[PDB]
Amino acid sequence: FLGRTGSSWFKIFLFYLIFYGCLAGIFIGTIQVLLLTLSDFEPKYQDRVAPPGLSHAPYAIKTEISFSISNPKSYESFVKSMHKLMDLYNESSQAGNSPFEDCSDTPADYIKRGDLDDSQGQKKACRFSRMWLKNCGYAEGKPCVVAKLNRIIGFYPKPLKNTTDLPEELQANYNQYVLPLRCAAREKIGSIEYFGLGGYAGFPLQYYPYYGKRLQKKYLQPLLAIQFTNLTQNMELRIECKVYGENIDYSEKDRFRGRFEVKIEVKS
Amino acid sequence: LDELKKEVSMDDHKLSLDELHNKYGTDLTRGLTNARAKEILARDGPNSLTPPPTTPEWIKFCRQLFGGFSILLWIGAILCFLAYGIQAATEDEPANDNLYLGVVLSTVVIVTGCFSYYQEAKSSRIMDSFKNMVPQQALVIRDGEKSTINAEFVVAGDLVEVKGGDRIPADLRIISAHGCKVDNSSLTGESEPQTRSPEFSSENPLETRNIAFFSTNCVEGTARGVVVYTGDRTVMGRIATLASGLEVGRTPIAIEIEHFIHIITGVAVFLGVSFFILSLILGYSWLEAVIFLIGIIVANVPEGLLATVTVCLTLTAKRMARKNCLVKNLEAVETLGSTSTICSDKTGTLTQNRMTVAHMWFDNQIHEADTTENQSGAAFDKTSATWSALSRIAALCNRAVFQAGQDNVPILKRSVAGDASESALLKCIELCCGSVQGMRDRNPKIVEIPFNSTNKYQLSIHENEKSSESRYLLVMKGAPERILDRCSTILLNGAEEPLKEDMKEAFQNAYLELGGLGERVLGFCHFALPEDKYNEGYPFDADEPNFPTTDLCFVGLMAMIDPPRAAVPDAVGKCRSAGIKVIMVTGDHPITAKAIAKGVGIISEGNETIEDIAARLNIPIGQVNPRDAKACVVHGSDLKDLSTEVLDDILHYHTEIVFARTSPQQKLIIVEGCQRQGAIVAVTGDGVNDSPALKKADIGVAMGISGSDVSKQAADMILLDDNFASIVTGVEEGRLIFDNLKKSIAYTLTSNIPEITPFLVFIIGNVPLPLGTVTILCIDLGTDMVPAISLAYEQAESDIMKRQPRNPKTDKLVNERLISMAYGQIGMIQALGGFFSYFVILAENGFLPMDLIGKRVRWDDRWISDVEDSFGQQWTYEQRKIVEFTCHTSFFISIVVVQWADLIICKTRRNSIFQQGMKNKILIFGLFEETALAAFLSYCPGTDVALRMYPLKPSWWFCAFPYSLIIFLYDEMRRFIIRRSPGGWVEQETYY
Amino acid sequence: EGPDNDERFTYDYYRLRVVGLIVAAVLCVIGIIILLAGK
Ligand SMILES: *[C@@H]1O[C@H](CO)[C@@H](O[C@@H]2O[C@H](CO)[C@@H](O)[C@H](O)[C@H]2NC(C)=O)[C@H](O)[C@H]1NC(C)=O
Ligand SMILES: CC(C)CCC[C@@H](C)[C@H]1CC[C@H]2[C@@H]3CC=C4C[C@@H](O)CC[C@]4(C)[C@H]3CC[C@]12C
Ligand SMILES: *[C@@H]1O[C@H](CO)[C@@H](O)[C@H](O)[C@H]1NC(C)=O
Ligand SMILES: [K+]
Ligand SMILES: [K+]
Ligand SMILES: [Mg+2]
Ligand SMILES: [Tl+]
Repeated sequence: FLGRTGSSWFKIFLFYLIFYGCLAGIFIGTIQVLLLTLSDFEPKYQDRVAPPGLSHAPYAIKTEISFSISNPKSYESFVKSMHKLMDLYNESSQAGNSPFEDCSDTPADYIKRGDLDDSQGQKKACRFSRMWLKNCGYAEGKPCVVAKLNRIIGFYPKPLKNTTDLPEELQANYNQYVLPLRCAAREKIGSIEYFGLGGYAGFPLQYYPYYGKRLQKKYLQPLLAIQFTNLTQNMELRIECKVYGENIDYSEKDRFRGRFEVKIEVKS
Repeated sequence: LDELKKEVSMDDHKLSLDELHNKYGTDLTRGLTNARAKEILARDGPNSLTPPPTTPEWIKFCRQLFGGFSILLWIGAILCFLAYGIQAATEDEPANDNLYLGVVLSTVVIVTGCFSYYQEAKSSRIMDSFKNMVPQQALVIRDGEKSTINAEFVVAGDLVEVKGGDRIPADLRIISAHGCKVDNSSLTGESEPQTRSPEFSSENPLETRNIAFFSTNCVEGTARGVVVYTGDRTVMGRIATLASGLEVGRTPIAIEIEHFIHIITGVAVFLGVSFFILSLILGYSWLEAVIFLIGIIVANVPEGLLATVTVCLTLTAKRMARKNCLVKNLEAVETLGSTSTICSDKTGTLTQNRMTVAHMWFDNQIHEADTTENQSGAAFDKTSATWSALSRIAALCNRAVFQAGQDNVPILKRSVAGDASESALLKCIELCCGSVQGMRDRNPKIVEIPFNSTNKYQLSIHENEKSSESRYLLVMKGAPERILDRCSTILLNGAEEPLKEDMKEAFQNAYLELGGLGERVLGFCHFALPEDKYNEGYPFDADEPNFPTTDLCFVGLMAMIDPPRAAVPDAVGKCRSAGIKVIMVTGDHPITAKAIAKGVGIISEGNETIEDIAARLNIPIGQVNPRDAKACVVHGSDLKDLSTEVLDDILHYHTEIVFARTSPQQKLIIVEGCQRQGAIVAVTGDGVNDSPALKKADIGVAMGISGSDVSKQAADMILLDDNFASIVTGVEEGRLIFDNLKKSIAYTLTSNIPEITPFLVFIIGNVPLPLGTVTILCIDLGTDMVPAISLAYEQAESDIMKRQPRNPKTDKLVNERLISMAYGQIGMIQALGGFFSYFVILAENGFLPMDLIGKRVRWDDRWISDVEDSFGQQWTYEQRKIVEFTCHTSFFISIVVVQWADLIICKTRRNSIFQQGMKNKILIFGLFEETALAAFLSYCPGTDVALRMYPLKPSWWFCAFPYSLIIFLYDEMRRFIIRRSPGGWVEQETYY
Repeated sequence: EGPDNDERFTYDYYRLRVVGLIVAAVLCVIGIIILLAGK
């Protein structure tokens, strides 16, 4: 033929069949032992998610949400993702004492449901009403963005203490139980309005620590609705929403490390 | 074009002096007119040689920039700029990826260009050396007056004059001469002075006395002649053009390189476009379809391989430089290993090029002297009183002297003023009797008759050094038979005795044997003149026989020859044991050529020519079956009337071939004949008459000390110490580097698979990219470099000089067996070890292997800063990318770890590491430096930006260890099978 | 620890780099030693 005879062509096939078969069987074996060394409830390493990311619902083309108020299908793209998220926080999804629980309607302290063990059933998560998100189809004019803190197993988000000076200096400082979120731009051509649990501009600490998908399915993380009823129009406004805390940090590279990058433009 | 120049020349030495003048419109006495000479100048053109048109270095450099790998790397470099252009227009990408990768790849092409350019070097100044043989000026007779003119202004027809010490300015017809002798070594390779006279003495113009040639010099006397040829039209000017004009051609090693380039280029374009369409079918945007292709290019092309080859060659050439063997062309480092036929000059190559005493006949006994340079033999006789009598004649009846200031150099190597035979005798006595000058001071010469054409003897009368005599001793030497007709007694073991027919017959026997050995034989005799008949003041007349020259006492015979170099016989046998055919090709006479052939082992004992059979059986040569003769001796005059097909039959039908009295073109023809049969041929030589053959040879080797400038220009290799044993070393080195290149190539190729497979699974699996493009270049250009080079220092696995020369048609540098092992077996194991570490990194950070399938869409989505892992955690864009790049880093390090084992297995093709050992210090160096480089690239701060290399946790380093070990075991088991059964299965499938 | 389990999300990449570079250097020196056993 090309290389060899039929007899040789066969033998080279019988070899590579057994050979690659063995190699596949060995590869699988090493994957088995790897998995055997891992927990079902907690990942081996967590230093790469460490400082929590802050992500929002409006799916930004490039950290930007520009549209026209005087146009219907101009914002119907951002309403798709906005709906996708809030559709999960339905009351019909949170039914019965299992696996949900009614928690303080005001920001409270942490809740420990034991260890990362299966020695108990599904760890009961705090309910969250999308109805706590006042004012927010969504904002056809002047968007109503929804913030979110990235989930990390066993992470206890710790707010800053009012020992020294603060950006939003001491205003509504629920020091003990709220992780604040203050959006900014100089360039003050807007109108910041925050909505959340208990009416505070933060995340209620009663939703922590997260026990993971395996030990807490259907779990709901707290949301923080933000509305920009800015009196300006037809210009790119670089708005940055920042979260503050002891376990919260940022990076010049990762522009989502505990903060937002939104470029709103109501070009109408 | 040069087929005309490969033919024997035609001449006009047969014409009379007068007749020759009519042909050139010339005067025998007055010479040309100033006006007629200038007319002929403009007519024929200058008496000069024009160098052939060369290829500029520009075109030579750029021709390498387009050879398979460079072509693919160019397509990659441009395709980078393509994707970059498409980006800069569509979505403003502030990145530098495609732009920088395009710059990097273009640089890789340029630098790789320098390496191949350095390897494909051609240092040739043939025509320049020939031009150096034309004198600046010549002496001509114009308008009846002699004047010096620019030799280029010399034309056919003018009257030229030459004298001892000057170069022949052009081909001349001798019309007048006085004691003129010439050095025709340019045409023959033999430096013994040849007389020139107006008389025609041979039909063959290269042998007649009435022609003098350009490229030669007058050694003594004076001559006048008419110019018959000028410039390019001279006999050796044509040889110049032939030699300088010959197409170089591709080396065996070069052909091998291009061959695997085709193979690897083939699989590259195959998988390249095979997966380019496979991606579009899967619905991949052309934006991405090209990005994957660039990666495929980089994965398939072994970026550092061609440069490795060059370095391995260079390092092999450095070792040979250290044995006095200079390599002018890097590729010639290997040709000697692939050589199946050596065509060797005799004089100054196989031989020392110096008349040396070989045997002596005295006391009715043949004695042998030591002919070797360094005198590696033993003594023959010292005791016999006869010896001292013969020794005295050899010293006394000798007019040769050592040049001043030689006392530093060895006797046999020092320059001597005199003819070759007298120098030989001088050096013979000086060696075994001490200072000859002393013997010539103790015995003052009073009268002598120098060797005469008519007398055929030379005699001398000396004052006997003996005090009790202080009388007159007569000594003489000459033609053995002439000396015999002048002897009455023979000095036997001390005492004289009558010359009976018995001893006279033993003389003839001794004389015939020595002459049969191709040796020049001389007779020696002396006579103690009677005291009473010769007073202490008796005057001797040299002009008229004033003393007896008959009834003298015969002392002995001495024989001499230009002997082989000490190492030559043994080197010839070694070449022949390695299955190399050795042919002699010489301008010298057949009797001498044949005798040295037997001396060095070109013709082995018992082997006969058709002429030998005929003489032994006493029958006509036509009655001899030529197939009964494995040896042959072909004279150039017969070679001339043979067609190439008939030359091919001679080459095919004889194992032991001697081509004697060959011209320079004839040497070229013999070389081409050998090549025509498909053989790789080496030429060894030292003369300008070797230049065409040296050029045409696959590898020409010139002698460094004895070699002429031309020969060393025409060669690929120079033996700087004239050590012929270096050929044996060269062939051995050549074979070793050929095997080691295979090892180094397999090693380099093996790591291509773990660079290809990640890109494929990236498409077919939709997982995060396991390894990056930049990461690949860190391997092929970084870590693999020193290890790959180090394989050039591997010792032989067996006695390589015991095997036959490779068949260049069947035995390739890269074959299917190499690809099967490198791509199908070992590289495949490396790929898995890479993937394993990849799955380990991701799974330990929260992305278990199961959830990875079909996630790249969301993984690469820059706007999704919340991807969910297996444990329910959310990752931003840059966070997961850090883990991904950490995966690139550990996959990279996995390659390094699996290359550890590969380096050790590529060490040997057959033998076990437990047999070959670990005595390669460069290889071990490679292991340490490779690992140091990898660690540095991972842990050095800032490398995460420039190369996207991230720090690895200690446990990460050990992921591929079990795969590294399986490689070592697998290959060790496999080679154990090879050795345990030379049959073929494992052998014919995987044996590189 | 409980709410004070910050060490769980921390890794000393600084020490690892220092050690990694020490090792790389020493492997580089060791290599020179073995190579220079004859040049
Ligand atoms: C989650 O809540 C949303 C609230 O808008 C539900 O949307 C409803 O969709 C139905 C049918 O398309 C409409 O008739 C209603 O007007 C919507 N709102 C309400 C309050 O009922 C959505 O269907 C819910 N999703 C799930 C899975 O239950
Ligand atoms: C990533 C995976 C799926 C690709 C696997 C590719 C396999 C099938 C390839 C890789 C190397 C290949 C072999 C390389 C060498 C030879 C020897 C030659 O004389 C005949 C073909 C043969 C035997 C090839 C057959 C196919 C082969 C085994
Ligand atoms: C939000 O909606 C409420 C009614 O639910 C209305 O009273 C109020 O004006 C709205 N706020 C703004 C800022 O438009
Ligand atoms: K050559
Ligand atoms: K490679
Ligand atoms: Mg010679
Ligand atoms: Tl490569």
